[PDB]
Amino acid sequence: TASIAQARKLVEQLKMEANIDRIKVSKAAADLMAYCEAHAKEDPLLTPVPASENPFR
Amino acid sequence: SVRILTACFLSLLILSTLLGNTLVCAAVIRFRHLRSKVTNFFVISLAVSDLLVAVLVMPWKAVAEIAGFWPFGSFCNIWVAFDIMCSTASILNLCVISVDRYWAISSPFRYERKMTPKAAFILISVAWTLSVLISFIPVQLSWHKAKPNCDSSLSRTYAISSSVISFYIPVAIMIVTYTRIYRIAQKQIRRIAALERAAVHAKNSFKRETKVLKTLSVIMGVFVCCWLPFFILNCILPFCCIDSNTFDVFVWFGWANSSLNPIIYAFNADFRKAFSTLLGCY
Amino acid sequence: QVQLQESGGGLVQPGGSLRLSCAASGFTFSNYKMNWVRQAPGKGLEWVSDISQSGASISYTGSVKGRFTISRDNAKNTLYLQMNSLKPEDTAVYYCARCPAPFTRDCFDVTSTTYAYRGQGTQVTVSS
Amino acid sequence: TEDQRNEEKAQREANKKIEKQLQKDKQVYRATHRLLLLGAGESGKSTIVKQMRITSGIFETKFQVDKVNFHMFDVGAQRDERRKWIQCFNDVTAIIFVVASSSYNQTNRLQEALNLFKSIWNNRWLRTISVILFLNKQDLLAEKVLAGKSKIEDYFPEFARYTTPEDATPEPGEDPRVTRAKYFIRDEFLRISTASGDGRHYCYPHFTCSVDTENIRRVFNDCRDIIQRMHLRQYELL
Amino acid sequence: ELDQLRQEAEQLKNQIRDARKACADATLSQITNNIDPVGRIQMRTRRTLRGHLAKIYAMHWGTDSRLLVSASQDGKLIIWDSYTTNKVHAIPLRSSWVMTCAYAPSGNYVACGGLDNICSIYNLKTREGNVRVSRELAGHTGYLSCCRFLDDNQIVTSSGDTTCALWDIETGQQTTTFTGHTGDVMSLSLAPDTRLFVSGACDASAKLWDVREGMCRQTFTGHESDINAICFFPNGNAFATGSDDATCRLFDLRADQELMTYSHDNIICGITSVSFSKSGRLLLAGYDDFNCNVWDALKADRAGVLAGHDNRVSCLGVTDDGMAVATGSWDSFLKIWNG
Ligand SMILES: CC(C)CCC[C@@H](C)[C@H]1CC[C@H]2[C@@H]3CC=C4C[C@@H](O)CC[C@]4(C)[C@H]3CC[C@]12C
Ligand SMILES: CC(C)CCC[C@@H](C)[C@H]1CC[C@H]2[C@@H]3CC=C4C[C@@H](O)CC[C@]4(C)[C@H]3CC[C@]12C
Ligand SMILES: CC(C)CCC[C@@H](C)[C@H]1CC[C@H]2[C@@H]3CC=C4C[C@@H](O)CC[C@]4(C)[C@H]3CC[C@]12C
Ligand SMILES: CC(C)CCC[C@@H](C)[C@H]1CC[C@H]2[C@@H]3CC=C4C[C@@H](O)CC[C@]4(C)[C@H]3CC[C@]12C
Ligand SMILES: CC(C)CCC[C@@H](C)[C@H]1CC[C@H]2[C@@H]3CC=C4C[C@@H](O)CC[C@]4(C)[C@H]3CC[C@]12C
Ligand SMILES: CC(C)CCC[C@@H](C)[C@H]1CC[C@H]2[C@@H]3CC=C4C[C@@H](O)CC[C@]4(C)[C@H]3CC[C@]12C
Ligand SMILES: Oc1cc2c(c(Cl)c1O)CCNC[C@@H]2c1ccccc1
Ligand SMILES: CCCCCCCCCCCCCCCC(=O)O
Ligand SMILES: CCCCCCCCCCCCCCCC(=O)O
Ligand SMILES: CCCCCCCCCCCCCCCC(=O)O
Ligand SMILES: CCCCCCCCCCCCCCCC(=O)O
Ligand SMILES: CCCCCCCCCCCCCCCC(=O)O
Ligand SMILES: CCCCCCCCCCCCCCCC(=O)O
Repeated sequence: TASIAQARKLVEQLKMEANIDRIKVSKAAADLMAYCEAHAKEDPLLTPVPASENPFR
Repeated sequence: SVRILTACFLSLLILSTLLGNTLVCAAVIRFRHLRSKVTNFFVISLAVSDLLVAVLVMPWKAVAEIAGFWPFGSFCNIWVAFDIMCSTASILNLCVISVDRYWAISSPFRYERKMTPKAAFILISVAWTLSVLISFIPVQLSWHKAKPNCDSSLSRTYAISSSVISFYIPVAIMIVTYTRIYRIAQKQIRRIAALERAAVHAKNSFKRETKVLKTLSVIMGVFVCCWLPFFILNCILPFCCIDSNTFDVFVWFGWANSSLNPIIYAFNADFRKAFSTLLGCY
Repeated sequence: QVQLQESGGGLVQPGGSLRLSCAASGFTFSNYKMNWVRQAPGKGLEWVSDISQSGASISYTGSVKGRFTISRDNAKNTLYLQMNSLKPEDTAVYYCARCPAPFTRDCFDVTSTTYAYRGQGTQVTVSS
Repeated sequence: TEDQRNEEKAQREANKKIEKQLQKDKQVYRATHRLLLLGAGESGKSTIVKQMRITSGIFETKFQVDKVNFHMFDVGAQRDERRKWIQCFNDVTAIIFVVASSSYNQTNRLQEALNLFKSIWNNRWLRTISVILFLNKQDLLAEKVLAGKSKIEDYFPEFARYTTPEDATPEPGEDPRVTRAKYFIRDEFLRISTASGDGRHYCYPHFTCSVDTENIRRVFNDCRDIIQRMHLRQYELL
Repeated sequence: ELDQLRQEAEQLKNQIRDARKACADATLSQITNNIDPVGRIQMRTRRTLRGHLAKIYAMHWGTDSRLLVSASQDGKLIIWDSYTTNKVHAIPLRSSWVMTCAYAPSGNYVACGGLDNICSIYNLKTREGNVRVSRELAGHTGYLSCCRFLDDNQIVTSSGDTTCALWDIETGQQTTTFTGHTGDVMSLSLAPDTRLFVSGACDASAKLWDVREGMCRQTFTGHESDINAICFFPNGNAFATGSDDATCRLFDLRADQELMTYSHDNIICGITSVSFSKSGRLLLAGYDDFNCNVWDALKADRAGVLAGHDNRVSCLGVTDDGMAVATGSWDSFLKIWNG
């Protein structure tokens, strides 16, 4: 009766996981793109640093 | 013609020796793991001694042989002492190599405990102190010169002395070393051949043992057939038989072997990687 | 989603013939070494047999060796097991399994505490 | 800029005292030889740890042979799924594998042992590691053959068509049947070890007892063989 | 009993994949087609950290981007400085086998894990001057895999028996425990807001866990093999996952399905540990074939290759200001890489 109780927990899990709001792909995409555009110039890996400003150099 | 032929041979040999010793010193300087082992210190000492041979002994004498006269004057004695020191340092570094191979294959555990890097340095320092005690005291006191061009007729006490301390003891050490290492390696090939043959039996050796014959045999053979005639000549000569040219050619062979010494003592995959990296060929 | 669906089985007779099928959905089939594993009543899992990526090398368990054919199609994406000469002493659940890593020869799929790369399995019963 | 260079001073002194302690522990950690002990639950590897001596996940045994320090790591209260933590033990010196033999028993454990040895052997990171083999319960194999029926020949049809090897030498007072069984198991595990054919690591087979003292010396001998073969490989002799 | 349950479970999972397919209006790489490519990006080994004896399993940066903890298999946990290559503390562990290390945001503690299922926390106040074990947590049965600090009061840990708990250090007990996995949980990646985290098990299912509620919200089943490491996006609205099928995956919490898949034919080796950059445009991947591949998170193209390691890239770390990237391999050489 253990396996069927893990079945019934799986069932209750999938019932709580089905019943969630889902945002469309493309607006999420656009938000991602927006956040990568906004903070692009503050990235030392994407934008190279002058060696005097660089603490490692 | 013939003099240009001889200059091409000698130039090529010198280039080869300098390239090989350069590449092994470059490789060890630019690689830490090729320094992390206690073993590789001794092939560093053998590349240093071979680069001292390529830099100090062989160009000078190549000039002398191609011109036919010795123009440099008093530099003869210093040249002699530096080629006793560089040759004896090469042969002592190869007997350090053989005693390292026998102490690592004979006792696997006690070689971790005993071979600290400090013992490596005390071996290399009694090698180079035996080479400078064989060379820069006698030549400069000139005990070899006064037997009764740079043709210094060696006295018999110095020729017998320095020839047996440079050749005959280190190659008896190497023959007892490599014969014991073929006792070990043959017992291991018999055990692997037994387990192999039992697997073959279940399903229903020679190659590896002849790789051990080809390895031990070309290691022993090159070094001993390229230094053996010049120390036969060297010990016979004072008590006598031989033309000067023939002695010249055999001395060239004796020096020639130091070009083959990095190729032979650097067959490791790590050195092949580090030479593709350094060289940039691959 | 890695998912495995076994097919065929049931109450059979000794000496008969039976096919098992495994539909392998949710991954690339050619990359993975795949295997069949069976489970006796009140006993543990035991490794029936195995098949590599290309399908060249095939081994079995000795006690049933020479009695079962393991065909994987790469194109049809199915794994068929061919039984014949059924023995009553071998009545078991049967399970199709996959080894977890691609392009490798090792497998660690003997664990019975909820191994998650196996199918639900099919009951196969021999009644004499 | 005085306080700054004094802080640099302090970091330099602490870095010196740390790199001293590091070099001393480097000495003591190159002294140490590491032995992973793997065996099934049917096999008496608790009996072999009791021999080796005379709630936590890993149990650790320290013993010294000829002033050479050994640590044997016994997997304990762990999960049956063993692949994700088997990556850790590539750095050890050698892996001791202990397998029972019962031929009188819910399921076939011999096949499971063979499969586990195969998975150890063909594993990518476990290629450079040697495996050392103990075939436990030999006395029980002897006592159980005389039961009117043989389990192994049922489980293995190859064992009907099998003959004792002539190079191997059985111990006196032993049944030629029981020694056929012993050698045929030993042949199974060596066919699995010879199948791969890498040549980097080998499989050292041993026939042991329930109560035996000699085991520590056999593990010392196989250690000396593993580091000799490693040096033979290392200078490209073999 | 069991069969009607498993059929209802299958109809629910059909409902969920109807949801997922309704949601999939387009793909992200079609969206990113009018986007400036990053191009070849070169990074060099500014520093090499040395003096490790055994292989370096896991490492974790500090919040001031100054001190890193490195965890090794010789029993030595070394607090490093990245600027002057100084070992500002060196800590000797009880058990020699280590699988994780965490460094606290205030820097007061370091936590260490291993195969002996005990999470050991070390205080760094050092009023006597000797580092000592501040506490030992023992409540897990499986091996401890990756453990991560929320703050100095609460540490979250990932066992090997498919369980993840939330430890309080003061009580020394388990505040909440959850067992929703079927396969072995490898590593967890906390949020910057620390309200959620994501865990990667070995059943190819990434889970999104509420710390305060104590149950999962979302389940992701897009992989084909064992999920080795997981990393959150800097906004906390997406995560990336690395697996053993040589494919990195990017996942969305709101779309509840995978956005992008990162896969190259020439490399079939596994993917150890993945860390984003600060801006999120570079995904950085520690492969098993001795290098780090610098993916473009929006264009799925290899910028650049950190082939400076001799052995496999065991774990990969990125500072909070994005200044440098530290990779620990199994050759005992920790590289600090800078663009
Ligand atoms: C590439 C190298 C090996 C080519 C070497 C060519 C040498 C060996 C050949 C080419 C020219 C040849 C010379 C040509 C002419 C004469 C004159 C004759 O009355 C005596 C032999 C002698 C002196 C030859 C000796 C051998 C010789 C020097
Ligand atoms: C002819 C023989 C007897 C001469 C022997 C000279 C010996 C005793 C001397 C000369 C050079 C010295 C070495 C010089 C340098 C070092 C490096 C140091 O970090 C450890 C000591 C060590 C390794 C010394 C050990 C003793 C030493 C080897
Ligand atoms: C191991 C090596 C260095 C030992 C060398 C020993 C040398 C230095 C010693 C031993 C015998 C000594 C000689 C003995 C006798 C004489 C006669 C005297 O009227 C002049 C000095 C002279 C010629 C000595 C010079 C130095 C000498 C040659
Ligand atoms: C660079 C080193 C290793 C080798 C060269 C060292 C030279 C410069 C040193 C070392 C040995 C020294 C010689 C030692 C002994 C004598 C005998 C004395 O009556 C005259 C000086 C003389 C001849 C010395 C001259 C300088 C000398 C040759
Ligand atoms: C370096 C050590 C180990 C060995 C040294 C050997 C020396 C001492 C021995 C061996 C051979 C001996 C030589 C043999 C023959 C002669 C010819 C004789 O008319 C003068 C003495 C002389 C020249 C001997 C001098 C001493 C000698 C050179
Ligand atoms: C002696 C020095 C100067 C030159 C060395 C030449 C080498 C290349 C020669 C000399 C000895 C030869 C070996 C002698 C014996 C055997 C055993 C035979 O079943 C296989 C070939 C093999 C292994 C030979 C291979 C080539 C060999 C190793
Ligand atoms: O006695 C020796 C002489 C020589 C060497 C060595 Cl090792 C000796 O032992 C080194 C090899 N180069 C020749 C040298 C030499 C010097 C003067 C005259 C002739 C030869
Ligand atoms: C590879 C570098 C070697 C350098 C060797 C330098 C040797 C110097 C020798 C000086 C001798 C000078 C004798 C001059 C006598 C005269 O004036 O006629
Ligand atoms: C006591 C010294 C005698 C004279 C020494 C002459 C020069 C010897 C050179 C030895 C080179 C050894 C380099 C070792 C460097 C390393 O640790 O890897
Ligand atoms: C290891 C190096 C050994 C070197 C041995 C050199 C031996 C030469 C000895 C010279 C003896 C000179 C005797 C002179 C006697 C006299 O003054 O009449
Ligand atoms: C390692 C080998 C050493 C060999 C040393 C040989 C030393 C011989 C010295 C002979 C000196 C003879 C002095 C005679 C003095 C006299 O005429 O009274
Ligand atoms: C590898 C050989 C080592 C031994 C070398 C010995 C050299 C002997 C050379 C003999 C040459 C004979 C020529 C005689 C000419 C004549 O009759 O005048
Ligand atoms: C690979 C080794 C090659 C060695 C080449 C050595 C060359 C020696 C040549 C000797 C020829 C002597 C001819 C003299 C004729 C004459 O007496 O006029």
